[PDB]
Amino acid sequence: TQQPIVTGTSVISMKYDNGVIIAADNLGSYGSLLRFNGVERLIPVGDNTVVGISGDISDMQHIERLLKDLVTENAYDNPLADAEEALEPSYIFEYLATVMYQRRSKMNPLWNAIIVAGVQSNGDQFLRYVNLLGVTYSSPTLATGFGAHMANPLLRKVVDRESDIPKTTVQVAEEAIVNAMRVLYYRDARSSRNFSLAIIDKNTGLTFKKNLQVENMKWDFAKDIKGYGTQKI
Amino acid sequence: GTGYDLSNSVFSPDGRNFQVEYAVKAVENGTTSIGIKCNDGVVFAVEKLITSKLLVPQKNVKIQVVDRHIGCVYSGLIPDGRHLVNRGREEAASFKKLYKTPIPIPAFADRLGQYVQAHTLYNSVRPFGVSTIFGGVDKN
Repeated sequence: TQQPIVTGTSVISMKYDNGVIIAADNLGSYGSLLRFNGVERLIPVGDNTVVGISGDISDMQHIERLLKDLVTENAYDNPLADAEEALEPSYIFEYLATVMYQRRSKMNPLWNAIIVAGVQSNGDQFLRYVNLLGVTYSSPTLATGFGAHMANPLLRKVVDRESDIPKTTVQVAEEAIVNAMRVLYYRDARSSRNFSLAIIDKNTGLTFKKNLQVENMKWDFAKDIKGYGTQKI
Repeated sequence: GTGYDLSNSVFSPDGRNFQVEYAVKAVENGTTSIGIKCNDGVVFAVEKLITSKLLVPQKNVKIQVVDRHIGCVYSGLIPDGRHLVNRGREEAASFKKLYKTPIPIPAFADRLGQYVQAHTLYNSVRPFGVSTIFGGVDKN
């Protein structure tokens, strides 16, 4: 039993027709102090999986090191490491899920919400969530913490049930994601403007975008707002 | 008297450990294997006897990787070599866990050395039936 100290806010994600998108800002908060600005919370494993983590950063760094170790270990006595016996997203997920559940069961949790995003070897899109309780679920969109409140409703407008997935292009999807990050930057006091985004595509492979910025913000109307009721000037 | 050769940690009157010497016979009896240091790396090769057409070629791999940067090859009792490589893997994980950097090759050498020597200290264990050639690239 613990309490989170350095934390990362939302991780948001959806699937489109050929793959999956996942994004998270670059902030490590310390309570209300916006402490650390260079924090990558998307962890690519192999070239078909990205693990995006929110919650306690020291725990994230632990999970990071676990994932490096899984790669090392799977490569041992394995001549098909970079082929048929590479790590699938489902393997990476089921492992983490196991860890997270055993850790809650020992009353000593990894204080995180995790989304594993990737493309399986038969091309199928993979998108699953696991948190500090060991709870798991899939949905065409998945977001953690704050994002579940504000990103999901936007992303669900685009993909709202399974049948919407083949209708959705990487352009439409990435746009939806980028817009959601801007909304979160407007309304989440624990968010940063800088963020990373990654696409895992069954044709294009893995694209990892770093140093993105929320652009195209509406603030102009702020000039017309004065007082809190009766004040005129 | 004699019987110096019947038990592992026992010094003979001339100061030798005969069981270790017998382990060396098991090695000599094995397949031939080599390593060649080059100007920026290392190369390992081994002979793989084909006992019959029945052995899937390319398939029974003998060289083993430790961590990401170390290769090992051995001649003798093969299962012994595996055991030694397993330990080498734990040993390198441990080092990386605590020190962050992947294990330097001389450091790694010694880890294997200390473990192998350990198995000539007691009569409740047999010595290793392999010689191992291994190496890699590190910080220097």
